Amino acid sequence: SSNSPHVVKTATQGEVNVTGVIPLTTTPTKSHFANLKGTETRGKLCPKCLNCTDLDVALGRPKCTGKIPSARVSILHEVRPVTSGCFPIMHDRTKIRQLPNLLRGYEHVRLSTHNVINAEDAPGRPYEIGTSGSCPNITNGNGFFATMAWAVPKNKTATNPLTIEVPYICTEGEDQITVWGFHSDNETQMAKLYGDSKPQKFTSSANGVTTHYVSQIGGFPNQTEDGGLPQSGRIVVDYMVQKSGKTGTITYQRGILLPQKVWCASGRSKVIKGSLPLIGEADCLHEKYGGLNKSKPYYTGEHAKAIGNCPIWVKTPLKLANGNKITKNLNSLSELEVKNLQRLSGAMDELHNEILELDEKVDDLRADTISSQIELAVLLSNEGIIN
Amino acid sequence: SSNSPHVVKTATQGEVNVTGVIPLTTTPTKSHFANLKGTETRGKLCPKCLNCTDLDVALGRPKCTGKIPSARVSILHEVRPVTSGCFPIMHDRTKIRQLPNLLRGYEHVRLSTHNVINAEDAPGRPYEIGTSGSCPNITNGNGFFATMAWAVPKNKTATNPLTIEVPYICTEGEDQITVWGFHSDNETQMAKLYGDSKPQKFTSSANGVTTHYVSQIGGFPNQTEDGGLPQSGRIVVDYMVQKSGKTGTITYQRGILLPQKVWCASGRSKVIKGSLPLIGEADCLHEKYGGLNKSKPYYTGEHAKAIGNCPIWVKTPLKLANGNKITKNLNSLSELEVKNLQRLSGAMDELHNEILELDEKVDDLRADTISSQIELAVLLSNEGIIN
Amino acid sequence: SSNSPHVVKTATQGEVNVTGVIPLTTTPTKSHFANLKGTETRGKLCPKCLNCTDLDVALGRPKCTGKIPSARVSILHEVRPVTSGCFPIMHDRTKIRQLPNLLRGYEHVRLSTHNVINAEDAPGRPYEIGTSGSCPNITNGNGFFATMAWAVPKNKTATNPLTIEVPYICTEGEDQITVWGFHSDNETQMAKLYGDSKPQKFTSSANGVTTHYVSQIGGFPNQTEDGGLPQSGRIVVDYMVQKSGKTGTITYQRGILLPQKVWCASGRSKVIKGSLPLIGEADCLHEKYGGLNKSKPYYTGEHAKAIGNCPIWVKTPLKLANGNKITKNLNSLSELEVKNLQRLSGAMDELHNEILELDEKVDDLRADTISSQIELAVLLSNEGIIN
Amino acid sequence: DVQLVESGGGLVQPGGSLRLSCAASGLVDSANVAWFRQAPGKEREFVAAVKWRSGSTIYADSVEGRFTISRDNAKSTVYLQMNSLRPEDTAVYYCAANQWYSGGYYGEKNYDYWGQGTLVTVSS
Amino acid sequence: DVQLVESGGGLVQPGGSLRLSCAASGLVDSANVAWFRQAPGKEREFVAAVKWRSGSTIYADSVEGRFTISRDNAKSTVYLQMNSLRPEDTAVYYCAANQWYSGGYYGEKNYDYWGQGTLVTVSS
Amino acid sequence: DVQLVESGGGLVQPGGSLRLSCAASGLVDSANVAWFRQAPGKEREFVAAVKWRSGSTIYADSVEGRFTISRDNAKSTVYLQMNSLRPEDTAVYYCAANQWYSGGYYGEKNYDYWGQGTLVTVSS
Ligand SMILES: *[C@@H]1O[C@H](CO)[C@@H](O)[C@H](O)[C@H]1NC(C)=O
Ligand SMILES: *[C@@H]1O[C@H](CO)[C@@H](O)[C@H](O)[C@H]1NC(C)=O
Ligand SMILES: *[C@@H]1O[C@H](CO)[C@@H](O)[C@H](O)[C@H]1NC(C)=O
Ligand SMILES: *[C@@H]1O[C@H](CO)[C@@H](O)[C@H](O)[C@H]1NC(C)=O
Ligand SMILES: *[C@@H]1O[C@H](CO)[C@@H](O)[C@H](O)[C@H]1NC(C)=O
Ligand SMILES: *[C@@H]1O[C@H](CO)[C@@H](O)[C@H](O)[C@H]1NC(C)=O
Repeated sequence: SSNSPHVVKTATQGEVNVTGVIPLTTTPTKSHFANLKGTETRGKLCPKCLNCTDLDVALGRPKCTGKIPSARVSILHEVRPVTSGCFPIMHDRTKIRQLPNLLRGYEHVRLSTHNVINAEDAPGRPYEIGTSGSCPNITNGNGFFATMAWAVPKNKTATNPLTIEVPYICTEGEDQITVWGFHSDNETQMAKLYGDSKPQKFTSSANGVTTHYVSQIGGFPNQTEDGGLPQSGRIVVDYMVQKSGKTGTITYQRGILLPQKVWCASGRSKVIKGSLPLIGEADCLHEKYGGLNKSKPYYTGEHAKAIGNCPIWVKTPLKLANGNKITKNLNSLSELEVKNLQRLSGAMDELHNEILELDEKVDDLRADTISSQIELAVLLSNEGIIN
Repeated sequence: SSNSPHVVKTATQGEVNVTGVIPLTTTPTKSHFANLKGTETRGKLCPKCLNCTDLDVALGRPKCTGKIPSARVSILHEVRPVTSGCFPIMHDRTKIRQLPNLLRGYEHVRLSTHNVINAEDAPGRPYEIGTSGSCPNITNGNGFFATMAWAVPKNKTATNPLTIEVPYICTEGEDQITVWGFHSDNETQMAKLYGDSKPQKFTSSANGVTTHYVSQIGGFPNQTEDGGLPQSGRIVVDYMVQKSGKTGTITYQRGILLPQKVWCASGRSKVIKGSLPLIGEADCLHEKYGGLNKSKPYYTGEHAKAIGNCPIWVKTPLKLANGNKITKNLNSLSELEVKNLQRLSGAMDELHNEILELDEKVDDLRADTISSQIELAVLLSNEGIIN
Repeated sequence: SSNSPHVVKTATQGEVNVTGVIPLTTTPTKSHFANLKGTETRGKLCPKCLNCTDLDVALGRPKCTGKIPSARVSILHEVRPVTSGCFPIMHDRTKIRQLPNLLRGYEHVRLSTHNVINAEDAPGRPYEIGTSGSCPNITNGNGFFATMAWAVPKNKTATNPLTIEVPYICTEGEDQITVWGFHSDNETQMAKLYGDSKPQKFTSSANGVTTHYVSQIGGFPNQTEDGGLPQSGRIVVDYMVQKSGKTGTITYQRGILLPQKVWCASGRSKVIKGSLPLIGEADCLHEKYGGLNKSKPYYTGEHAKAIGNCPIWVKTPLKLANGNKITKNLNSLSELEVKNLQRLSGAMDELHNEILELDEKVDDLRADTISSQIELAVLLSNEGIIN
Repeated sequence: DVQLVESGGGLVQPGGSLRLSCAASGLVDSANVAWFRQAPGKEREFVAAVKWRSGSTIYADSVEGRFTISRDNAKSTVYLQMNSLRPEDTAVYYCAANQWYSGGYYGEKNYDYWGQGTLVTVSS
Repeated sequence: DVQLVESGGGLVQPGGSLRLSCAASGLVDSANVAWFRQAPGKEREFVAAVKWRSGSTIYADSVEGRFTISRDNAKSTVYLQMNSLRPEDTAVYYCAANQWYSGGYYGEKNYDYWGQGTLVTVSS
Repeated sequence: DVQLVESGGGLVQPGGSLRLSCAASGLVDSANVAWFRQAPGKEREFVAAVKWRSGSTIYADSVEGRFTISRDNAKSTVYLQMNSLRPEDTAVYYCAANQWYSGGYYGEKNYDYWGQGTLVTVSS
């Protein structure tokens, strides 16, 4: 209206002086992450599994197997998760580190109760299931991962590649993840255990996705992320996902860790990355601003992914003209509704980089589009208020 | 205007009562799929090929080779297509089931008239082209697929891996798809046919995409989707696509099905998934509502992909104020133009899951954006009508 | 206003006659490409490297190694780049042709000063680093690529597959690209050089990405894109990208070109494809219209990717009503702000086709959305002007 | 988690009236609640929906000017008032809710929390 | 499939008038029809376009106030009226159409059905 | 490349005034220039931004009413005028710029060219 230190933009008349404004934007502050109000938020994979990480649960560590509660919203904290100690593993030679983050994307996750393969009847038999006391079970003694069976032949000879088929062994509509691997040691020890001293070749096919691996015999890297025990050998661990009703095929040679108890999961869980522990309660979970409580319809700052009762990002501080018409369209602007953005829940940081880059490009473009729409709406509203 | 049981929304004044409205939305009902009006719609791959499926045509079945008519709009009916019966195939060990759906995305599809490789001059010669009476040709007798040549060596010895190059053998600008595979049987039969009883290793490279395969000798899964004949062995079949002017490389051992007649195709065909048979005529093809005839500019319901003279999805039942200005605003809203959304036509369901998930995410985001724009337009229009 | 040969569209009243318009659209004309004003634009990879192409620089040709200046905006000219002559290479059997375009997307690119692997201490030693006078160094004599070491064993025997680990050998936060390959010749020459006449198998793993290769012995394709010297054999060349702090693994046999000086790069460079040479200066770089100088806010024509002070695409010829109110909202339409679109800079044309198709799809959808928003804004503006 | 329980079903002559009820505990200020129905031999179809915060109503064409939906956050219950029932309305009704706004107000994938169901029969 | 045939070409002095014609059979209520031209040694350029249903006209900048486009669905033909021709208009004109709306109105990729061609020559 | 140099820092009592300066050479008609500040032990925070062409000003909430930004393309310098300083404003200020509009006005990733920095201390 008349002269005043408050200015508001209009779609047609541009800048104009008004005798009071109602701010609609606020810049938040980075804060810790809190439990989402009204939804059970997944932090640690198994909260009641003590002294175990997500990779320990995913690989089935002997002393921390337990039920994984279902969750609709989940938090990603470790981009490169680590183990808390069992038989040493070459983590970087495969894609195994992303398995906990893959299971994090499924709402319902459970471990099978029956073995999908009878390890004593697999080709290359007779087998004896060896074990090592690197990671022990409930009673102090030798153990191994619950999702594998270290098969050591009773007859010590070299073999040609052998084939085994992994069937679908749980309810339809649940994608099944099969975890397998192979074990290698130095020359004399492999000559004593398997009867041959040459590298062995492994491969696996599932849904048209094929991988190939060759073992190493000799100098090994120093043990890392394991319960400190002097051991001369170490294992390579991989996983393959099978969809509904689809079987898998594995070709192998001496030193195979045959799968025993597979993970198969269903549903979809909203995944956003953050940090632990979850402290308190928050209306919205912002990927860069931590746990935020919604107080105003819009916010200004660094745009990022969010889950929950969140405000909508804008690029400039918007103001609504002031001084029942003002209240009539104040709720209308506050009642705008936009769908939220999350990770793809199936695109891994290590494996799928171009897809994630395209995803962030789409996120930025949508942010700009909705910001422009909101600015146009605010100009229309306050232009109507002024007139 | 005055008091009335009809209410309309406005961008500025909010809810307002008017004496009559013009509905702009309608909820369709699920119906069968109909031929698209004005465009030749592709259903079956070869409609005049009787007693044959899409995979039978793609693999080149002896008794139903025929011309594939060109089409701009195509229908996908089998997510996991099956064969109607020839020599048994290990369907799930490769990506072969998606070949008909890959050919479905090309407007012009044809089979070559000359062999891209002279099978009798390939490395490992002398060869004799073996054949089996599992699927016969026009006159009852032994035959085989038109896109392969089962090369059985005349000299029965084991061989080291051999290399052959697949040249570009059709018009430039047409992507060429090469179909190849290998054959395996049990121990004594392979010792009698090929001279060796060890698994054979195969690989192929094209455009930097490489696959590796190892054959199986011994227990085979039960025959499925074949013309019932007792066969002790079965084959694995794969395909590789070469772009314009690019050759391919194949490494192989005993038991190779060398390519003979490749598919090369050009153009782009709009692919939407549905069900057969096509009954009648429809203005628009909705992926979930079947064949729909456009009657109103907008519709409310489950948003999905559509091809043709289709209405635009909205989330709420919009209404237009009533009671020549009204007529002018009705045509303007009815003449809005939005381009339609289809499948990627190159992303396979079995192989590319993250890309399809990102595609559906983009689909939903565009649906929300367009719905918001349409709602804003309707509020502006009826606000102008009231004033 | 009154009767006049100029018409303008309105959001509510539709068509109306006005006594004069201000055009806001113009159709450009294809022109050559010019240097971007205010930004150093990257054309050739090493402009001061004479008689060498981008693939010559990337592989480290002996006589044109040099510093690569940093650039924020880059130009892609060769979809399938070629070499200017050194030892013959089987270009199409791997993904090597896209390495210059991959390095093109990084703002800062430099070559390491120390060897990441001591070639004389690698497994299979003792080695002697052989060389050929196909591409010579600064003083006329035998040389080889700066990023490889052709290792010829001093003891001539066949070997089982051997393993070597490639460490991270530069500053953190810089992705490291390791270039390696293998060499093959005919039967007698390979028997004289390496002691065996059987094909050798190679594989490599990095970040979960694995490739497999088998060499060829015998008939070779004719030499192409090499300095004409009769050579009976040729080499296959590949590369792997390692992220921050991640090592790589290589398995190999006789005839390995071990990596010496890797490229590791950081930053992001805007990449748009075009043609050389860059002539003159231009405000905006259009992917189809060449170097364009911005004169009006909007343009009509074939929409494509652009970098710089560019106008915004619209589908129809917009006009602004005429005859301070007109000037007040003329700048408001001229001050609309939209983010640009570029290539993914990580998606290769040869390797990643579905992602590029989705990128073009989302680009088209954004173009349509922004055009619709601009048209709505123009209708609102000129409707306000008329009233 | 939230709890959804439906009550008020029964048999009514065609031409009368009926009211349904649904008690929800644990809803937040951004939740949405909807009613469904499934005729025998058919799939569930959208009937109505209201917003837990502002109370905006979305009613399907088949049942409009006759049905109505409302909520009372003081009693934490949502009602469905039925007028002029016809024998084509006989079905099994359901109460559905979600925590925050989803892709659309129609369909079953948009809503996450589902109620057990009540039986409504219309006959003369 | 639809059929596009062009007629009405010939030689005309610079400063006169000319009218082209194009008969299309099989068009639907959502189709678009456009005119093109290709000077010798150059590529095709957009000239005009009209909506088959509503009749909205899009004219390229070079031809405005001088060319005009219109359709008559009763006769199933589309016309192109030319006024004040200049010697730079000598080219081969084409008739193009597509079934539904596409990315844009300019270019050859948006239009799918292509007519055979007509020769127009301007000289004194 | 462009050059950014900051001058005008020093020590001022709480309640006074101060003006900063930043000379930029090589900016184009579409560039953006912004001011930052970094308190000891914290990260840089947005302070203000202005358009090189039109002169539209964006101010963060902590600095509004008190700070102001302006540019003079004739002298190729951008100023930052400070009023009513308080001891919480003591930090190291920076001058940042980019050539064309990026995703947002807030943050360090949007701006590309960085000034060396100046020291401002407020004490009694
Ligand atoms: C624990 O490991 C020991 C090792 O020998 C074994 O004897 C015992 O049966 C195991 N118990 C359980 C419950 O796994
Ligand atoms: C191999 O591993 C065994 C395991 O204890 C170790 O004793 C031996 O020293 C290692 N090296 C050799 C050369 O055997
Ligand atoms: C059909 O198969 C028989 C099998 O021996 C062969 O002799 C004959 O030539 C084949 N005919 C055609 C037309 O392929
Ligand atoms: C292998 O296949 C042949 C083919 O008929 C069959 O006769 C034989 O029984 C099979 N098994 C063995 C062990 O030879
Ligand atoms: C150039 O190559 C010759 C070949 O024998 C070698 O002796 C010389 O040291 C090389 N010089 C440089 C600078 O690389
Ligand atoms: C193999 O390469 C050598 C290299 O000069 C050549 O002399 C010879 O003719 C080639 N062929 C054979 C069969 O050795």
